[PDB]
Amino acid sequence: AKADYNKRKPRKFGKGARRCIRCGQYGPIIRIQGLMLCRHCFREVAPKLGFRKYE
Amino acid sequence: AIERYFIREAVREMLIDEFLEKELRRAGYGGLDIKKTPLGTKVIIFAANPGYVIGRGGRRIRELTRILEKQFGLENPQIEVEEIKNPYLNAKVQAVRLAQALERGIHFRRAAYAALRAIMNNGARGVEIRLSGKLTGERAKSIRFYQGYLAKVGNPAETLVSKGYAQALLKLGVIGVKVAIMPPGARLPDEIEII
Amino acid sequence: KARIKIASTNVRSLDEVANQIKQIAERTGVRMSGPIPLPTKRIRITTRKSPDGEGSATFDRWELRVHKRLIDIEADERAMRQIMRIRVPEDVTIEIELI
Amino acid sequence: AKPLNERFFIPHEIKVMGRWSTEDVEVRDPSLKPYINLEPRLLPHTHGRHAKKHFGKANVHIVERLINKIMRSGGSHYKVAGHFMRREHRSLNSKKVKAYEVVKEAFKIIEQRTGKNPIQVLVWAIENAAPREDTTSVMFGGIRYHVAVDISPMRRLDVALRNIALGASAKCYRNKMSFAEALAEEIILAANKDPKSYAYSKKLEIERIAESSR
Amino acid sequence: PRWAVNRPKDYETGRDLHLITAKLDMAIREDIMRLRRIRAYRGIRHELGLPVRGQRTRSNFRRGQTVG
Amino acid sequence: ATVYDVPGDLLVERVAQRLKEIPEIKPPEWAPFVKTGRHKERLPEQEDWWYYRVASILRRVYLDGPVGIERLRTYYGGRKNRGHAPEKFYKAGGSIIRKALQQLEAAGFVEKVPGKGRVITPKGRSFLDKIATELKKELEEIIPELKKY
Amino acid sequence: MRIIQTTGKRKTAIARAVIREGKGRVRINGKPVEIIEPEIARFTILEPLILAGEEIWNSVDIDVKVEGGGFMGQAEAARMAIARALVEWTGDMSLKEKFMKYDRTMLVGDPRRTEPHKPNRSTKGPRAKRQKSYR
Amino acid sequence: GKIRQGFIKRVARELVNKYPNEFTTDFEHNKKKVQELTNVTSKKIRNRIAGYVTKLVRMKMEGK
RNA sequence: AGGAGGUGCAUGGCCGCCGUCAGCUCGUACCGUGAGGCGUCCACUUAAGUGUGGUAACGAGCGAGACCCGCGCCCCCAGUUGCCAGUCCCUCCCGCUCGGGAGGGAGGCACUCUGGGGGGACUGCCGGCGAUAAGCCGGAGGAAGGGGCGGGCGACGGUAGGUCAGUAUGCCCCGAAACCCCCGGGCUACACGCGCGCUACAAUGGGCGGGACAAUGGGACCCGACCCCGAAAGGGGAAGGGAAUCCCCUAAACCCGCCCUCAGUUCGGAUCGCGGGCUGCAACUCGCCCGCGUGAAGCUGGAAUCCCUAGUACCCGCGUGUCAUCAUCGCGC
Ligand SMILES: [Zn+2]
Repeated sequence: AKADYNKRKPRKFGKGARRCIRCGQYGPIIRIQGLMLCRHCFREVAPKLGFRKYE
Repeated sequence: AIERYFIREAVREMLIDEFLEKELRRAGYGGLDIKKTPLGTKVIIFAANPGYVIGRGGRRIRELTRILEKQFGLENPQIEVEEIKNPYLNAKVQAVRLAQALERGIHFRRAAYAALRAIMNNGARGVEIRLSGKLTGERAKSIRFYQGYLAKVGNPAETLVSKGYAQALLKLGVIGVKVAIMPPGARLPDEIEII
Repeated sequence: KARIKIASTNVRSLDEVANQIKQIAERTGVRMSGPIPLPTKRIRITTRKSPDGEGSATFDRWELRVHKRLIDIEADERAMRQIMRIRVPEDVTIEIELI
Repeated sequence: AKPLNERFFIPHEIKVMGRWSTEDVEVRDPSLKPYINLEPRLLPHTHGRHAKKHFGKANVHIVERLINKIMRSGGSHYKVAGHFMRREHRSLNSKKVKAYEVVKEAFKIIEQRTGKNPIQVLVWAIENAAPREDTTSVMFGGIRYHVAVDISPMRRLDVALRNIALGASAKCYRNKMSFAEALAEEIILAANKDPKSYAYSKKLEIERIAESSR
Repeated sequence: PRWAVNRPKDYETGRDLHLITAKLDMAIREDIMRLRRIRAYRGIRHELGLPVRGQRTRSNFRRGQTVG
Repeated sequence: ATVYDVPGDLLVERVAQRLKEIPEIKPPEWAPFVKTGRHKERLPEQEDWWYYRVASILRRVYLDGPVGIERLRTYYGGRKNRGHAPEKFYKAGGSIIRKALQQLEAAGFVEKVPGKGRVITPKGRSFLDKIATELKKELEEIIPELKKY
Repeated sequence: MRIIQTTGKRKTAIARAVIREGKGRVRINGKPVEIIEPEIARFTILEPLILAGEEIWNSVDIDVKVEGGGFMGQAEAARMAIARALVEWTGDMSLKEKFMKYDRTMLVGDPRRTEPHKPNRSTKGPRAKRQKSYR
Repeated sequence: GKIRQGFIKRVARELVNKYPNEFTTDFEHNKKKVQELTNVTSKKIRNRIAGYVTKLVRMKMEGK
């Protein structure tokens, strides 16, 4: 019965150092401008964030 | 850079909107507006039921102020609540209300027709309501009820038409509700009149 | 002299602030440099549409445009007092520098 | 190597490459005469601008057409002289300066060897390498039939130029002979009607097949 | 220069030596034999004839003929 | 005349030939055993490539001055053969450029501008311009069109 | 003195030309046109002057500054700028007609620009695509 | 294909019926009059309406 | 509670395909006992159910078009962090300076450029065809002639197509285990078959020295000029830059001079040996870089098969996404 265990070691780099602020996923995190969002979540919140589709 | 500030503000606002949408579902949440003041910030919440938002004695509103200050990093926030400009034109509010009715237990066809006729009567160019899920059996289906004039493809469709989506959780699964409303006074590029 | 850097998302609010500054300088009686439009910043992010890997790969190019204007105004008590009294809408960020 | 007066050649008259004039060049084929452009032109480089217009190649100088035909690899989906010539990273594809230099050196070699105008020799080679008849399939009833057909001057010129370029590529492929020397030899042989020329051999083969079909 | 020789640091002597022909083959064979004798992973790979520098063997390095 | 009035390669080779008389310009002790960049495959085949490189660096300082070691390195770099990997651009070495610039400064042709790089002294400008004038005078007979320049 | 400025654009290359009375000195980026390499680019730059004539060439001075593009785009832009400057300086409608008949692009710019790339092997080009497998 | 749009045709016909003497065979004048008389906000649509108005005026003149 | 445990044959959302295909429906009337039919058919035309005319149909809705972003030409406004053509001052160099060139200053915005608002192109006019209509072909003028060019926007429905392993979610299941954390290993194995590519089988070249010309984007535990130390990798100090101010950033293909001269070679660069570095807590499984050394198939490819119509294809490099380090990859230039 120790609380020293069941805790996650701090990590300053790697896939486990970044999680989506909406999901917690460890995969395709977008850090282009500090967004820290999944490629799935960005597709959903781009209109809310103000991004549009001029091209 | 300078765009980092815009990105951070947009992300914070989107997080605030999502959390408020989750928390105040029964209050007919219709959005929020955030204004910056030299002493802090003011958040105005659009709601059709201020009673639930403020609560009895303001416990909910003080808790919301505390959580907005502490978890969202907003500095000195003050919260105000005010009415929806048009609940029958706000697509998100209508979708949430239809999902709540489905959860309550009204028949899907009756509830959809009631919402359609209410929105039609309260003034609109066109309405479309799509219900998708395990309706009438274990095999999923999608049913659409439409009235009036609506646009689906193009810039006028993306701009004028207001869309909303809701999820109704029954005892058998989730049902998706999509509501698209064309507000009155919207003029298509085709519509040209002689002076 | 004072340098005003105004950056926003919508050119209409940018132009409203710029016109406010131009009218305020015209009534104020100072030598003001015209609004210099700096190059627009276009943040472009290309993302895969599908959440899975099946099917033909398709991408969408989300874009966010930030417009910037620069104004130079000669220093004056009532001038830059009225300048600090600008309405400064929400979607516009304004920076003041003294040189 | 090259003389300085040639490395820094400065033309003063409107003539092909600043060295040769087309005033005395004569085309005695009425079919190909209107489609061989010999207007006074100094630099044979129009940067395209003729593919958009139908029949637009009739206003392009013959030297530029030869340069464009030379600017290639030699063979990708067909075999010339029984071999593929797939040169990917070491081809003249999209190297107009290299094609221009090769054509200029070939013209100089042709002039030195013949004593006549290199453009005149090229015109003679094109005339002697342009086929006059071909064969094609026509579907009448419910089945096809191979019949002999005439060839438009446009296609005649195109085939002649392509055959000359292919013959030059084959002669220069994997031998001590250079591309310019191979092109000059091919042009001279085609002008002199010698069967060793790839263009003339192909013209004879096509005409014989058309005669057999008709 | 000391950085242009064949053996910039000899295993035994520690001097900078340049070897040609029979000496070079003998030195390379001795290094491989030392790896095999100490039973290193590189020695195992040298013995088996498989690539030694951590390459992927699923789709390439196919020396044998088709089977099945 | 001026450096702008003559072709680059002829002027570079003439300046390299002239530079052999300057005692300051001396090849380093490691010159015979080094390559002129990581992207290069074989040693130089001139046995006097040091003077050519010094002349090229001097002309570059004359033209694009002030210039620095890193910018000269990215100028002198080039494409590399990476085996099965696709070709890629790489920068050149720094020791050769630094030694050449130091030798030029010792000879008095260039001088350091702090925080900006190295510029050409009036002596170096005259040294380049005299050779350029001689080259243009030689070229005038072959190309009469250069007389008006 | 009478100084006339003209501009030429080809692809991403922009050339600004200044023409004035002189002794036939034409310089591109401070370098005499006679020592311009390669020969194809030198001919591209020199064609309008040859068309204009020896006397007009020798009784005028042109200075051209070109930025952007490649060695051929810069040559085309310089050629267009020089042609426009010559026409404006001479005011010769016959010369303008000769230029138009010889090459329309000398007086009228080239609208052609690179087409943006599209997915399915974007790095290769707008229309180039990955090879199909079918099995 | 350059097929005139139905609403363009309808607007042009209504304009030519309501103001018969305000439109001539001159495209520039017709375009100016169309811009002044109707609330079209797109230059391309205004030009198309003006062109069809000019065509209809020419047909009315020659007697179709 | 928790579950990246089963179920995508229970679902929501999103995505691929039919398909940017031209289709999918409604009000009333009319036909047929009825399922259904008409309109939505016929002739011509269009990329289009896009239009003209006839008609037991008359009128509509969603699609298409319209619409939105960018490119090419011109005009007005604006002149800094952007630009330097004319005028003035200073310094330096050349053929000794008649003349020419370079840099720094004041100064200007004239040109380029940046970003706001407008103009222009609409089958507008001429000839012909079609029927005089819809429309089509050619030509004049024009920066741009016929959807101006390239994109975004994917209809009613289906495909029990893929996704519960991105989030949400019903049932079932584990529930002290299938839940949570840590050390080590594996996803990187290797007789073989296959798909996408990179490198080449050389002279339309290989090596050496020299000479030129870009754009898109990114930069705070970050990009880093500049100086010094090293043969290279790399190491030490450090100006400026939250960016039209500083940096990544003096690309390659291309051109000139020399060597090689048709050869498994001065082609080709896998495969190994020794040594030197970078990142990281850790580099053997299982990272990347440089120096010397060795130098395997490969000398043009059967049947078969893929992409592309204008700045397109081919060839040549660069930026960014992933990233402490790693790009033969995706997206762009
Ligand atoms: Zn997420």
